Amino acid sequence: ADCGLRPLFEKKSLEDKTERELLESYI
Amino acid sequence: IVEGSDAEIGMSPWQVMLFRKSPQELLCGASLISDRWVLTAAHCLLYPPWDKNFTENDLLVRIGKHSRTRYERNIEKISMLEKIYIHPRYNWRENLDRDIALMKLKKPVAFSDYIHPVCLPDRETAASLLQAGYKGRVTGWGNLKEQPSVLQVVNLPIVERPVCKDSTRIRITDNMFCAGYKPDEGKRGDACEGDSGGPFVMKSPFNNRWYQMGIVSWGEGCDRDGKYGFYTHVFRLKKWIQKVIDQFG
Amino acid sequence: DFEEIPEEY
Ligand SMILES: CC(=O)N[C@H](CC1CCCCC1)C(=O)N1CCC[C@H]1C(=O)NCc1cccc(Cl)c1
Ligand code: NA
Ligand code: NA
Repeated sequence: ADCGLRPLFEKKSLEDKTERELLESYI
Repeated sequence: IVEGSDAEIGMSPWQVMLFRKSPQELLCGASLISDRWVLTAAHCLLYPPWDKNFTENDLLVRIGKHSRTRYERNIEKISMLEKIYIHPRYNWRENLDRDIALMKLKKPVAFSDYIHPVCLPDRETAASLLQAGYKGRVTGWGNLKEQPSVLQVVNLPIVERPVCKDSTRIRITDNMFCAGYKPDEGKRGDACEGDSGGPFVMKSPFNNRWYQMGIVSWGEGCDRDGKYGFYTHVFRLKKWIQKVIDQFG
Repeated sequence: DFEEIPEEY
């Protein structure tokens, strides 16, 4: 519902230091 | 976690620590999937070859944590178990098939910056993301090789099923997948003892939410070349998850 | 190795 959205990251539009590595693999 | 790094604060707010009451100690990892339900591996609670059988009262759940040893006043929350459910066809005898268990909490935990549930996949997210080469993230407070000061994190790519099979003598099922780098790849890393029961998560590029696709289940050694970690395939057992939560509210 | 938890829990 509200699941999977982290208060200190997605809910603030901040990215953690290595999540882009995951994105870049979704090829 | 082997060859991982220090988590950032709030980077995994669904992470749960399974803690032994007496003597007080880390038992396993786990994950928060709503305000009263925790997801983990069946073998963390029931594994007769090690004379492992825990009951509700042997245990507590610690949520919101970051430090392994410290009691994080004003940050962590600790919860008591109302009822453990283990998959009726969990195969501890041969290969840990269907290695999954739910834990219902006595009282709801309160959400916070450090406490928040992860999502469980629908068939379309599963189909889109469970592909060889796609990376997921595993987190936990287990050994650094074959114990950390704080939660550790490592990103690892899902491995083609023929390579999973060929890496082991164990009989692999459709209720499992494996993840990790090949020797040929340079990069390494893996789950290890004490990481069991923790989440393998992926961030959907479709809606930007984190989904739990796997549960840390087994491996031979930790971070050995040519071997891979094995994960319970959460989407494949969701009917049972749903079922359990429905009836037991 | 574990800071002991409050007696409460
Ligand atoms: C090789 C070995 O003995 N180790 C076993 C593999 C095996 C256990 C018997 C059933 C089929 C799987 C194992 O990994 N176990 C035996 C029960 C606990 C679990 C574990 O250590 N999990 C931790 C772990 C370590 C490395 C990678 C992952 Cl994904 C998880
Ligand atoms: Na094989
Ligand atoms: Na390996």
